[PDB]
Amino acid sequence: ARMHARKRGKSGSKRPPRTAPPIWLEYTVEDIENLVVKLRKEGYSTAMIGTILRDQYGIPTVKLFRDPDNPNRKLTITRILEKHGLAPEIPEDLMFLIKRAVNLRKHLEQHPKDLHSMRGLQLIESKIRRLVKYYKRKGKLPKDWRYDPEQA
Amino acid sequence: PGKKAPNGEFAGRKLKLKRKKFRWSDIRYKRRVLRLKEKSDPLEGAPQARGIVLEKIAVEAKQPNSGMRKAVRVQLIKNGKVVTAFCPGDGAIKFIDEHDEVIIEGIGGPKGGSMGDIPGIRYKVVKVNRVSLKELVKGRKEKPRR
Amino acid sequence: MKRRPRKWKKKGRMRWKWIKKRIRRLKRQRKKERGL
Amino acid sequence: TLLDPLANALSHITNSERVGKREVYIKPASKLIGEVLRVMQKYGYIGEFEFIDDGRAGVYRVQLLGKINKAGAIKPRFPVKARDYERWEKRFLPAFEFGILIVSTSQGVMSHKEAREKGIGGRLIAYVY
Amino acid sequence: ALPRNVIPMPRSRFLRVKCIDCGNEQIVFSHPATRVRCNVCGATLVEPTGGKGIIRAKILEVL
RNA sequence: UAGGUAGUUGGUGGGGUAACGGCCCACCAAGCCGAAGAUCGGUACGGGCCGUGAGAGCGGGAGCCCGGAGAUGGACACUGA
RNA sequence: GGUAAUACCGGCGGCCCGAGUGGUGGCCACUAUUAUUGGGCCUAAAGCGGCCGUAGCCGGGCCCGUAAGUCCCUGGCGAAAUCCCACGGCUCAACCGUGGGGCUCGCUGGGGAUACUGCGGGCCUUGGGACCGGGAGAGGCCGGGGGUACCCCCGGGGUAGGGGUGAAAUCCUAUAAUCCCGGGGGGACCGCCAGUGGCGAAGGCGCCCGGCUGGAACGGGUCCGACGGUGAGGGCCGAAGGCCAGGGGAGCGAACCGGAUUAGAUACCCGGGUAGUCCUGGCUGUAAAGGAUGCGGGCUAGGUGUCGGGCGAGCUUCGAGCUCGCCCGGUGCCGUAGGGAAGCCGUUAAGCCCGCCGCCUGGGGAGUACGGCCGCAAGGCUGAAACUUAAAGGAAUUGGCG
Ligand SMILES: [Mg+2]
Ligand SMILES: [Mg+2]
Ligand SMILES: [Mg+2]
Ligand SMILES: [Mg+2]
Ligand SMILES: [Mg+2]
Ligand SMILES: [Mg+2]
Ligand SMILES: [Mg+2]
Ligand SMILES: [Mg+2]
Ligand SMILES: [Mg+2]
Ligand SMILES: [Zn+2]
Repeated sequence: ARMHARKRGKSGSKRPPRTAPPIWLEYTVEDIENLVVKLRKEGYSTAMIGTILRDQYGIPTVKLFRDPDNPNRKLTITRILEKHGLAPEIPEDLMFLIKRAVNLRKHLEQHPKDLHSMRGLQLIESKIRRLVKYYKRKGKLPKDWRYDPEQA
Repeated sequence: PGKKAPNGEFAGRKLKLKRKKFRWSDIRYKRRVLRLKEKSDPLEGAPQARGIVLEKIAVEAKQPNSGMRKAVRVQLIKNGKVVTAFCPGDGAIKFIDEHDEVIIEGIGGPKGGSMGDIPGIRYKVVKVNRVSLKELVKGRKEKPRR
Repeated sequence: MKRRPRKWKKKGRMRWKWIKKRIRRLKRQRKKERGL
Repeated sequence: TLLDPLANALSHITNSERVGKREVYIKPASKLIGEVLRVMQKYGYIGEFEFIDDGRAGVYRVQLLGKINKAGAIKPRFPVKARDYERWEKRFLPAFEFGILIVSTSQGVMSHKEAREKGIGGRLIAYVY
Repeated sequence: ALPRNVIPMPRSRFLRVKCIDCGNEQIVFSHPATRVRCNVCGATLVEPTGGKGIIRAKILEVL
C-alpha cells in the first residue's frame, strides 16, 4: 500500500519484454547521446528528458542500447550525463523533496494555526531522512552532511 | 491478530522473555516462588500441631441446612496464636475439657481451606491428652487425667 | 481510572457512574485529612 | 511486504488443487522454487512445468493432477543430523512412509529418503504428501 | 489462455503521423504527456488530454 | 531498585611474595561497568545424580562419591615440608 | 435428615486390597489452566483513541568469490557409583561379577562439500519513492460579501387580556400587553437540494466569491534502483466538560429563587435565572474515543446497485449531455467452499498461509492501599496482598408475563 496512507492504487506503466531495439528506429547511439545532452542545457529534469524523447522524437526508453564503453551495463540517462559532466550534484529525488519543504515552511510562518498542513511537513521530513540514511550508507553523500532546515 | 510474535530463527531471547513475563499472571506459581503461604500461616508448614483449649463453642450451619456444629478454641504453643478447631464425631464434645492438650490437623477441603457447611473452620481435633479421639467416641478406650 | 466494561452491566449491582463518584470522595478525604 | 516466495507458491498450490483447478501460475520464480518442483514431480504429484520469461523474474506454469492432500513450508528451517529423521517424520507426515520431506542438503535439494541412503543432513525447507 | 495477469502488455501505440503545413513525417506517442509540435515548423501534432491524445495530422501506420 | 565507581580504570619507577598481579606505595592521566539489566535488595553450599511424565518438559539437590567452607561470635601469632 | 432415611447410629449380609490399611501436609501428571512442538483477544477475561519513528526481530530476482553458521569423516576429553541388555555366583530373586551400549547434549586439533543463512564485489525492475498530463472532493488557514429566523429599543393603529398545562398556578398587562405596520441596533447558526453520497490517521468537516496549502485515485515502452514491513523506550494530534488571564452575551441553561403533583417529592411538569456555551493566548489528555474487529504481503465460485478516472460502441434539443459493455480504485447488499458454541462472517473474512508488536489467565477484595513521576488545581499514568466465595459470564430454545 502507500507508505503513509494505506490506499492501494495500481496505476503505472506496463512494458513489453524485449532485448534489442525495434526495427523501425533510426537514431543511432551517438545521435541519441547528443540529443540527451542538448536537452539538459535547456534546464530539463532527468525524468522529463525521457518523456520528451518518447513523445516527440519517437525513441522508446533508452535502456535498449548497451553502454558504448562497457559491455556489462546498459545505457541510462544519468550514465550519459556523468559522461559529459552535467549530472546533478545531489540525487534529484532528495532535491525535489527538499525544495518542496522550503516554501511550505514559509507558508507555515504566516498561518501557524493551519495544523492540518504542518502534518504534511512532518511526513515530508520523514521521507527526506529515510533517503539520507540510504544515501549515506551507499557513499553517494559525504558523512558531514545533515538536513538542517534553518538553511536554504 | 496476526500469526504469533517471535517466530524467527534468531529470536530466542525475546521468546524466553515473553514466557517469563506472562508466567507471573498465574497464581499457583507466584504463590510458590514468593512463598506467600508461609508468613501468614498459623501452623508454619507443619502437618500437625498441638495446643491448649480455652473455651468450647457452637457454630451455626449454612443456609440450606440447620443445626449446630461443636468446636473449641485452641491456643498454639509454637506461636501463641488462637485458632478454632472442630471435634468430629457423635458426642465427642463431652470428652474435651478446658485445660486439655489437643492435637490439630487440617480439615481437608478445597485448596486447603474449609469443607462443607462449616465454612469458617479449617482445623479438626485428632488427639486428646495423648489418647486418640476416634477411640474415645466409640468406647474401646478410657480417658486419662480425669 | 482504568475501568473494565464488565461492571457497566447493572444486573446485580448499582450504577458505576455513581460508584466512581463515591470512590473519588474517599480518595479526597484520605488526602486532606492528614494524607501527608 | 513480501518475505518468502516459496511459501506463497506452496500455499497457492494447496489452495488451488482443493477446489479443483488444473493449472496454476507461480509468479515470482526463483530457482529454488524450480528445484522443489523438480522433486515434487519425480514422486508423482504434479504434471509438467515450463519457465516463461516476462522481463521481470519470470513465471512458472504447472499442471495439477489432483494427487496431493497437503503441501506447505517448514519455515524456521531447522537443521537435521543424518540419523535423526524419524523424529521429524513423526511430526509432519501421517504414517511410516507417507509422502516426502524435502531437505536442502549440501549436494542439492532432495527428499529425506535419498539423504538417508548417503547418510547426510541439512536444512528442512518443505514437505509434501 | 495466457491471462493478462502474466506477461502484461500495453494498450498504447507508436504512430507515423505526417504533418500538414510542413509535409514532414514523424513518430509520436498515442498517450503523450506534453505538447507534440513539429520538428521543423512548429505546428502542434498531438494534444494532452487525460487518457489518450487527440491528434491533428494524417496517419500513415500504427507501427 | 537507574544510574554506579575515586586505589576506582590505566601508565611510568619500585617494595613485598614461593610466585604474576593496584596486591601495596611515589608521581602522570581520566579512564572503567550499564536497559543485551550495571548497582542494591531476596533466597541459596556447587555438581554426578533423584521424583514425576507418551515425549517436549516441570520440581528437588539431607544420607553414597567428588570439590568448597566451618569448629560458642570477632581479631592474632609460634613450630613445621 | 422435618415420625414411612438404600445417604446419620447399631445388627446381619456383601465389595476392594491384604501383613497391612486409612487421615493431614508437599511436588509431578490430570491441565492445550503457561501453549517451541501446542492456547486465546466482534458478542464470554483480553487490540494501546489515532499516527510518526530510534534499537531489535523479519526481508525481492540473477552472476562471481569466502568458508563464520550448518552437514559428513577422523584424533584428545567429559572419574567411579547410578541407567539398559545378555551371560555367570549366593535356592531363584532383590544384591554382586565379567563384557556391549547410553549418560554428563557440552569443549577442543585437523581433512572434505557448498544447497540455504552470514560476509565481499558486479547486474536488474516487479515492491517502495520522484515526475508530467486532464479531471473529483463539507481536507485545512486568512480576507471579503450575504440569508432568513429570534431578542431589545423608538414612532403609527387598536383595546382587554396574553401566556402555560393532564387540569391549574406562579409570571407579563391599563405607566396600554399579545396582534399588525414603518424604522434603529445586537450576538449565535448556515434549512430544504442531502444521497448504507464525498474528504480526512482518528477526533471531525455543509451559505457564496478571491488568495496560499496537504493527501489520494486514474492514464504513463518517463526517472531512481530494495531505498522495504513492524516497531520496546521517546515524540507530535486528540469531542464535550473543567481551569488561569483579557473581551463579549442574543437563544438555551448545572447551581439557585418561586408555582404545582404527591403519604414525602431535595425529582419528572411550569415561570425566571449565575457560571458556561462564542472570540484571542495557554494548560488538562479524558469517552459506549465503537466496525466493541492492530498493521504490511500472496492465494480461494458467482450475482447485483453506486461514486472517481480511462477505453469501445450507439443516440443527440451538438451540452462539461443521455444509454449500454469492459479495466483499475473506493463504498453497500444476497450468497458457494470453508470456519464458528451459536448469533453470523464469506476477495472490504471472523477462510488457508508468511511476519512484527501490544494485551489475557475463576468471581469479588480493586482500579483500592503503600510508593514514584507528571498537573496551578480538579485529576492522569503505574499498581499489589490478607481475606472471602462455587460459580460469575456468553449465544440460542419452551413457556409465563408487560
Ligand atoms: Mg544458607
Ligand atoms: Mg483458553
Ligand atoms: Mg470484553
Ligand atoms: Mg534471497
Ligand atoms: Mg561415567
Ligand atoms: Mg545358581
Ligand atoms: Mg540371574
Ligand atoms: Mg554392579
Ligand atoms: Mg509505546
Ligand atoms: Zn510540421
